[PDB]
Amino acid sequence: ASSFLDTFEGYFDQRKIVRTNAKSRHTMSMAPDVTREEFSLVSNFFNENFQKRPRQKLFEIQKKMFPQYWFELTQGFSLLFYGVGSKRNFLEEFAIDYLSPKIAYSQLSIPCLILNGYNPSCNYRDVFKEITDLLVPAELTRSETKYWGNHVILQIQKMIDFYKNQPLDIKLILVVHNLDGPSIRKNTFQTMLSFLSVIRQIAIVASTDHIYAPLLWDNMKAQNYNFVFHDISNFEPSTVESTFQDVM
Amino acid sequence: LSIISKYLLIASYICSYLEPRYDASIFSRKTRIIQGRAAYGRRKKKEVNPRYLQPSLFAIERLLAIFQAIFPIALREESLMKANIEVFQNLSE
Amino acid sequence: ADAQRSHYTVYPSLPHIPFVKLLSGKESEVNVEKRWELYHQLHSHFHDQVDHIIDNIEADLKAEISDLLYSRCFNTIFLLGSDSTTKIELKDESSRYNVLIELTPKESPNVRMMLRRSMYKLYSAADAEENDVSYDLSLVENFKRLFGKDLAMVFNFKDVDSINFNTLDNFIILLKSAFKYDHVKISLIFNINTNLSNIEKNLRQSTIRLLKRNYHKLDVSSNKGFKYGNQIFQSFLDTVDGKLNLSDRFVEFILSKMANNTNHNLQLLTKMLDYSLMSYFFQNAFSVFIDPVNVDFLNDDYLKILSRCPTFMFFVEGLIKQHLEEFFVEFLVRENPINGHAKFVARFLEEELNITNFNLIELYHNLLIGKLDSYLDRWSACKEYKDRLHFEPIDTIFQELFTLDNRSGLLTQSIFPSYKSNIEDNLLSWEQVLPSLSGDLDKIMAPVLGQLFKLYREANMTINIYDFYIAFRETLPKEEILNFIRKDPSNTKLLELAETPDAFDKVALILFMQAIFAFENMGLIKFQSTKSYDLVEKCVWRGI
Amino acid sequence: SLLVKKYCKMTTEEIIRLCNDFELPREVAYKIVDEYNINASRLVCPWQLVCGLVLNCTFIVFNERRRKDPRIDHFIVSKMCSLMLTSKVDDVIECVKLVKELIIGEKWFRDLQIRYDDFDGIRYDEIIFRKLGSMLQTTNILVTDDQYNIWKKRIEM
Repeated sequence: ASSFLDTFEGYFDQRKIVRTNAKSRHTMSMAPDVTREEFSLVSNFFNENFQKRPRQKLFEIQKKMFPQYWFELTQGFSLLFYGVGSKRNFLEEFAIDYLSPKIAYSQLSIPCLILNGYNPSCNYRDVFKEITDLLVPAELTRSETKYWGNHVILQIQKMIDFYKNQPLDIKLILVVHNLDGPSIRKNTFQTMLSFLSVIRQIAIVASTDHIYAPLLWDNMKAQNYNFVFHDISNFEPSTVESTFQDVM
Repeated sequence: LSIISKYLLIASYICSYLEPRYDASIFSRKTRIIQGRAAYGRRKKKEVNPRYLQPSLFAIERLLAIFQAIFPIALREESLMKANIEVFQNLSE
Repeated sequence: ADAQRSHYTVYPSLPHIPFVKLLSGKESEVNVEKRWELYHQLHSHFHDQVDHIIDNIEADLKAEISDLLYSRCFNTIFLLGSDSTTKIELKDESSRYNVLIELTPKESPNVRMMLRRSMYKLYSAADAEENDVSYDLSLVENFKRLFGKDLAMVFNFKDVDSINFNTLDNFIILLKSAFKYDHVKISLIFNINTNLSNIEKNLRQSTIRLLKRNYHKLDVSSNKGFKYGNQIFQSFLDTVDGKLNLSDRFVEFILSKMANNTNHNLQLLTKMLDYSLMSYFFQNAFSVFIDPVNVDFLNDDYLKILSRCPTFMFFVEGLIKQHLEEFFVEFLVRENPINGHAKFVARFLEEELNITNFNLIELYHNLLIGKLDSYLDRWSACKEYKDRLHFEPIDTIFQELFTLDNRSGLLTQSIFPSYKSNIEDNLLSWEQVLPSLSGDLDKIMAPVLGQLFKLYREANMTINIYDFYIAFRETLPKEEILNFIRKDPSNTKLLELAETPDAFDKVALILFMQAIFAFENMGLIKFQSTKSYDLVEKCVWRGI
Repeated sequence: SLLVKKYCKMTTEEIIRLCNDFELPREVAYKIVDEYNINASRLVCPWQLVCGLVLNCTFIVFNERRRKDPRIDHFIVSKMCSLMLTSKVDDVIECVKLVKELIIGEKWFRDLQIRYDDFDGIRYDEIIFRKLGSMLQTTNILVTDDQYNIWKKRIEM
């Protein structure tokens, strides 16, 4: 159908013009009709049975990467995990079962705030309210509020200057499932987490799914994030993240 | 600016002031295995002078394709330019 | 279910270093603890000098900003290449109050908000040092009547390239109205990140003529003359002097990745050096041998893996052409004076020849290969001092056991990955990800995303979704799928759906649609409609 | 040169006897023949396609002795230019790089890479640690253990 497949030759080659005599006007009316229950049943059968063993072997292979992840987190690098397939079980098992009690033992657990980026109901004001319920920072003075400023960003900027002069002990484990999700990708929300990622006392563990996600960050945001990138491809079913996208 | 940012800006001007149909005539320089005919280019020279008008809108993938078409350059060297995270960081900048 | 919620806090239960045991699990725990302590004593030694360099560059930038600022018109200062992070502190001029007003494009939606924020800041500062007023330019008019002293306002515009230039222009002519008051001095600071030709074409010509009467350019950045950078690199070299070697490929990768970042290249350099030091103290069991205290427990595995060395093999081939543990200890006392040679060449360039615009990283690269003369030929001033400034790079046996190198592709996988290309090569190949060891189905049937990405790649730019479903359906064996779906007899609805004659047309369709919405979530495909779902077009091509 | 002439027509005997010059098994040569027969009527220079297919098959089939000895990589490509009437070497490299993207996503090529454990030159146990960002991966600084053993045997002989 085309002479080139990849690179820019393939991109320009596959953008030809197709005549209306080969329009291929087939539709989804000519499809076997399905509803929620049988689709869910047979889908979960293939997710729990088809290629479960080599996925588990790959998961046990990437369990050995966890001390390197902890060593990267204690040096001030934020963790970003990418790859085809879901990464929710990886981040929940790494942060809660492994990273939190071993960080707690190495500084003699550490709370884990978990953010669901696949949910469009995620909001930076409520998340920062939970952050201030955990870290209990010093409240902003009248002169620091300025003139109709964003109180969240100003209070994080106060916390950055406060936490420069603290002992470098990790007080909080922040997990961001799907950093590139729909409500969560916005510039205010990314500014808030980059400013939180400046603080050495918060460990940032995040995942991503969109292939254009490095476009989200400029030089200032990438400097504040300070990412170490890790390719974890596992072909997980993405059972939970699909619940906010009606597949029917 | 960096070399990546300057070539991304140059590719952006190319994407904004050329038509997408004529891209296969200017940048295509690859040997063909499967039989196929390259684009002929524009048939007649128009007199609009498109740099006097407002720029047109383009997509990300056309920008990256033209960017690696115009970027400066045995079996493992990978001559062309990949769209890694620093190209996207420069574009965000 | 907390997974169906936005944000939830959990507290893990509890019933200590991340360094692992090397030498295939044969390394002792004392070597692991020593390697941890040696990594921290090098890491802190490097970052203390980094902290002193960052404090010095901030203090010098404050000093030159104050020198330009204090030496019936504005006093204009264009800080070129400024990332708007400087704290501009003002001296307490006697009998006059100096007020700093900072303005963000988010704080500047229009001229009225700019004036109201500026006048609130002015009144707050004046009351904080020395009845309320209207937040308006009449406060500038009556400032001496209300506070006794006169006024000096310094406006710092954060991120001028992102501001609306009409709003900034109208604010400049609005501030021009304060020149008729005898007790007012106004200075403007523009933090420009592109260049001055972008900002002179967005302002009006009367504004340019207004700003021309008293203006100073100041090109202050991180790439300005390479000074700050070379100091960080020299601090890293002084950290690793006498113990570690830098490879030429590592230095050229530093130069290549630091070429692609202009505004924030310094902390990128610190990041790459940090990850290299982390990699060396995580990988190599000989990291404990960089100090002479820990040479007392070299075992058989150490002697086994130091015998697989190209330099040692060349050395013993030379000895057998001409003509073990103590001899290996003997290669630790040597100096490797290339770092002292580089700092001596840098000092000779700096305070003899008055040459400051040199890159010490690229100088170290040319010293590592041995092309220092071609690098020094450019200045046309070292023609007669080139022979004394040149020294041959010495070759030392077992250098590659103490070496920051870049041969495996680790440092370009963790810090600068080919993210999109990594996704594409994972989706297209897929046997490089999953292990080849539903016992029959995994050897004949592909995963649905990898099987779909092949027909994604070999189709055209616009894809009809039903023919794409048919091409997906022809790649699946229906008999083995129906045999695998009948493997579990404990699910009644699966068995009553499998014996229905259109079961495969249900199964392949729903696996196809879950892969299609997975592709839509990753951003590979899009729909060329809002109400219809009949045609897709692809946005991702491999290799770009 | 054979890489320049166009619109050639070939027999199956020529393909299967050119496959036996580089010591390939029968099923790999049959898959080379079938990959030629699929793209028979939609082809410009068949000599490039056959040359690059037998190349990309014989790096995979002979990967372990290429790990044993590097100059065999300079031996197979030297045998090819002595048969394709081509003076320079870079045309053959551009040819194999051009034909590589045509068979990369296919089932038989994936099964060949699985069965002979090529995976672009390295085992699965190495590539799964190189893509994970494992710093404990085997860097290309020290020689292998088998190379050290055969070098010590060469010294002792």
